[PDB]
Amino acid sequence: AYTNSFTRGVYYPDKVFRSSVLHSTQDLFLPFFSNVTWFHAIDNPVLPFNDGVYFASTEKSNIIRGWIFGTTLDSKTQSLLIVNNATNVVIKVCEFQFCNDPFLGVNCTFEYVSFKNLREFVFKNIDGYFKIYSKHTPINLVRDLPQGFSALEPLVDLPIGINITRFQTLLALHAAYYVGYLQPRTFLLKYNENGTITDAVDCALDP
Amino acid sequence: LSETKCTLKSFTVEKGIYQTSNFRVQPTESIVRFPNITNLCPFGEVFNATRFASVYAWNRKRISNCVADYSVLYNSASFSTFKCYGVSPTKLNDLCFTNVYADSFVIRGDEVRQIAPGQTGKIADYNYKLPDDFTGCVIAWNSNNLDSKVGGNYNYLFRLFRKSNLKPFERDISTEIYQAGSTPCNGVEGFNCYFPLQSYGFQPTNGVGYQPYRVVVLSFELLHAPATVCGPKKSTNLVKNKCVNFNFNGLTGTGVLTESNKKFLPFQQFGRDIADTTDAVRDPQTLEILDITPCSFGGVSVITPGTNTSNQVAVLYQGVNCTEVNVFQTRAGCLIGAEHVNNSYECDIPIGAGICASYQTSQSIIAYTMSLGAENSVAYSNNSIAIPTNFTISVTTEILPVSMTKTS
Amino acid sequence: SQSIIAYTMSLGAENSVAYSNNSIAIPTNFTISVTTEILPVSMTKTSVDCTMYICGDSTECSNLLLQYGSFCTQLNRALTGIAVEQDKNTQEVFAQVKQIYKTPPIKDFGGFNFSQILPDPSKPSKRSPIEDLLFNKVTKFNGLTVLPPLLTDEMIAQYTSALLAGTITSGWTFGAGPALQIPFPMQMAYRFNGIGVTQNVLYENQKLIANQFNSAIGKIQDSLSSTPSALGKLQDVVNQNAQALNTLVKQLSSNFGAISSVLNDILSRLDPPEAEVQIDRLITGRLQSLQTYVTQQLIRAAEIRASANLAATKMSECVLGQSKRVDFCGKGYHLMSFPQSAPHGVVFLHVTYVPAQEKNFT
Amino acid sequence: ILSRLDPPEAEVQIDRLITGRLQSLQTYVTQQLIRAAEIRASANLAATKMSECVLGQSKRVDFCGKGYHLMSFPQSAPHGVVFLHVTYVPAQEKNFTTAPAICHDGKAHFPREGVFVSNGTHWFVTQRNFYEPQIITTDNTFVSGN
Amino acid sequence: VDCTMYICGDSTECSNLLLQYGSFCTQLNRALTGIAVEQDKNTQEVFA
Repeated sequence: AYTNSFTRGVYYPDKVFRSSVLHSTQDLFLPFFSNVTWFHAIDNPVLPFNDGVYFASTEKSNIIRGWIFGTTLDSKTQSLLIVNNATNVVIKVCEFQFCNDPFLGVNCTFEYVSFKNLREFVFKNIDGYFKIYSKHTPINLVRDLPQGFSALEPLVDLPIGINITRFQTLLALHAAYYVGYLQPRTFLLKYNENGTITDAVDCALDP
Repeated sequence: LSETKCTLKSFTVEKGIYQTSNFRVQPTESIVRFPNITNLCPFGEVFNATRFASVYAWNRKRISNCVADYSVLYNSASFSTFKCYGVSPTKLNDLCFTNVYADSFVIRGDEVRQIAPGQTGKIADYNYKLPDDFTGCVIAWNSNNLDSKVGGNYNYLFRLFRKSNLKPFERDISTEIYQAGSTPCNGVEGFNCYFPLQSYGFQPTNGVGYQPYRVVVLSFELLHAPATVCGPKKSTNLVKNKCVNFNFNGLTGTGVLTESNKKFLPFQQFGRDIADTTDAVRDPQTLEILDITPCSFGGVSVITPGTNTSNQVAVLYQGVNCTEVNVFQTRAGCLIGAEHVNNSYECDIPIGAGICASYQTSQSIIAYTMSLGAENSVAYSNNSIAIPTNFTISVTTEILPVSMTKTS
Repeated sequence: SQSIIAYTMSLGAENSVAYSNNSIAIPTNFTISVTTEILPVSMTKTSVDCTMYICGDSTECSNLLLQYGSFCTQLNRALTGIAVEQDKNTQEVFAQVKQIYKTPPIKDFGGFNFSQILPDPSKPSKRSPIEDLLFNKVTKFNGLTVLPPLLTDEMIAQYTSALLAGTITSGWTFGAGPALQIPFPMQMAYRFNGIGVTQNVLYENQKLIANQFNSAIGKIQDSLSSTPSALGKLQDVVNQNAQALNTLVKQLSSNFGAISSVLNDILSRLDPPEAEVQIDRLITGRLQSLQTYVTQQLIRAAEIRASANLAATKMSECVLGQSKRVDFCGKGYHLMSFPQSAPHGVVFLHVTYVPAQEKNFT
Repeated sequence: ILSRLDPPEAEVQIDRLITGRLQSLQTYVTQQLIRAAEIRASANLAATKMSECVLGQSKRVDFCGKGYHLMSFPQSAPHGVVFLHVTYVPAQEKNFTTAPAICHDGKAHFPREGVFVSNGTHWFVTQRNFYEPQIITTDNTFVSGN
Repeated sequence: VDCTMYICGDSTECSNLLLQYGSFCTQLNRALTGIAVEQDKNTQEVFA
């Protein structure tokens, strides 16, 4: 009922260069080489966020173009819609009380400024600044994730303040995203000679 | 010579070598060389907005590329409190810091001093994914005449007392509830059901903390290998190969900035070494990486014979290159006041690295190399043997301690 | 199919001896063997500045630190004592010879080949091939300093070579008086007579003895080259001091009563006379961390002194002469001894005599 | 700490002094412990030396002085002891040709104790620490082998 | 002897407050185990 992500879910907690050294730290993490959530909702569940959520979308032809992260829809606080044109970020909500989920006819869609392709994301928000992580690797097994090792890095720290718990996304006019709740754990990391993470070890897995 | 006399608390110094003090290369100047973003906008238009777009539809804007007479506001030096414990005092004042946030509220004037986590309301209970990310020493202030009006802004709220436990700084816009209830009154009264409304009173005689403000927005990042963002100041030209006090990206120190070779990935904030000290910093204008090397220092040792007959002395510097301060250079350090000869004797006064000095004839201290002793060889052959014929007697002497005194 | 299993101790094999009132055994053949042991001799030397390490070069720190006393001043003397003691031991152990001797050009020693042990003039460092293997197998500034030793491996090798040349040429005579030459087989006959065997036996088996000795000399080098785990006694001494220094350095990054550690954020943004109860507790805590390290160094040096004394006695007794003490200069009966230098240590080579075969008699 | 200032402000001050005066004792006692610890080993060495070099004669090389040991005498001193060693040393040497063994009548001979030394015209047998020539004779030699 | 439980008596507050000092009790345990190991070395070496 619970697979392993194997070596998935490793990101730089802070960012200070090191070389040919071994470092350890404690922070919120998805547990390593453990009872990872093979989502036994049986693969596309919808769940709240709590303290942390890991994300990994299985999208290849951009069947779903725009992620929507609503939280409560209480008409009061906000719902930030960030769709990126690789140059800009939309800061808008589509909230003046029009419908929220549109459909493909073959609910406002305006824009503003700010498996050979694996898009993986970690959505962590730090006292206003939202840490957004990304990567791009190819795979061959069409069914599930591989056992390989990779490193994940963040992109931006945009400072406004907004939470994201209970959301669902779709397109506009004209997946097995494993919700891995972040948990506090102590980890050891391995740095190569070039300042690139190459290995990691969980401490509480086994003696 | 007189320093040794002071250090020995005596008027007669015997033959030998002694240590007096530690010589430190004096820091010459101080340099502040920060990277250039050519703009310092977000202090006047950001901190005090005029119109406040609804938080529910927040419209960010990259407020930058402007210059004004901002020095008027912050030219004052009335910053008093620095109380945030643990850290030792030396070198904060030149930090370019990252994170700042607060709230602006009509807090129920009965509670002025309870701005703390653990409350309800659209801003207090549920807005944001907030960890336990506390880095910095708190900032707060008041402003009445320039911006606000007496009476308050009815937007956001904090508290300390509700019907049950409030939802403590899971300030997470979701409507999750921390449940501490047993039975519902369903909005109607009866047996053991308090009145949900209460009379606190809109009075001017209560606390003043029912008054309006607004808080700030600032964008700064933490990153790994060369970016080009943090510096506000008119920066001097960087002085290479000089032991000066520096100031880069927030942290100061004294040393020499040199050329590096570490190939990198362009998302920097700061670089550090193995021993928790800073290894290398990054170019202010360009994408280059600069190193940091601490300035020199070392102890001072005095070499001299006894003062019974001679007054001349000499000085030794340990572990310092000679060019950085008669002069002679040795692997043990820099030697001053000695003469180098082409001869070998046995040791008189030890120095180090197989070098010994002595007072010899006109008379001065001279340094020479080790000499183990005389050489000998014996004619060996397959049919030779030596035999003694006469003998002698000799007597020696040895000394050994046995005990000492007893006290209580 | 392998797994971890537990078992009960066994003290070894069993043996039985045939005893009677009129029986006796006696050996007939013999053999030669060579052993090896390693000892440490000295220890690294360091120094530390007290005031700069504690205060971090703050006048507002120094002007109140002096209120306390001269404890760090006497700590300097405490360290200086060990600094001198190291060189005392190093000089004393190797300074037992007064004059330098050298090998005759021609190596005619009755079939005994000493190539593996004699120095090689061809190499830039005039060392034996065994010494080369020994060298190969053996592998910030916050007021801490490292001082170079007075003596160097260059003259250490000279002392060892002089010792070997003197003994191989004059036996034990030079250990008490002037050097007297003597043929090598004659000296070996003296040793054999001293062990309690008539000297004609040596004359009747010289060819076999030389072959056995040469074979053992070749064998030992390969054994040492193959087995790398014999130098742990030298390794751990360095490792412990290295680890202790990093522990001391890292102790600077500690909170020590107040809520954090680092050394930057009380003076420049605060009104001046505001942080007594913090800086005083911090300086007291930081100072307290020093005497522990000092005590550890004192204890370790005290043990090292005893080790050095034992090594000096062993060399002075086994090398310069022949020992009658059992199991002192190696297992079995003792004949020869050859020393070799090593980084912060010394290696001895023993030569032993062992009976081989048996036979029953009445 | 005796006669000069009020309790409710001085009790929070005297404690600092009393706690500052104690580590000064602690360090002193540790120092004395270490010094006594090494003095004990020195004393044991001295006792062993006296036992093996005074009451008898020692064969260990370079133990009771330099050279061949003969006798010893002790002397007392404040907080210590002093030894007087007596030694024996040779001082004059010569040398001639030698030989390991002698053949006569087809039978080999070996010296019972000593060496064979020739002056160039005659052969003599002598001990190994003092020179005096003896006539080679069968009472000081034994025969073995061919 | 265990440093943490002996000092704090199994209190979370004491435990987290203790971290503002360092890890000296770790090297205390290291020294204790070091002497404990050497005891067995002596006992084996005398009779072996």
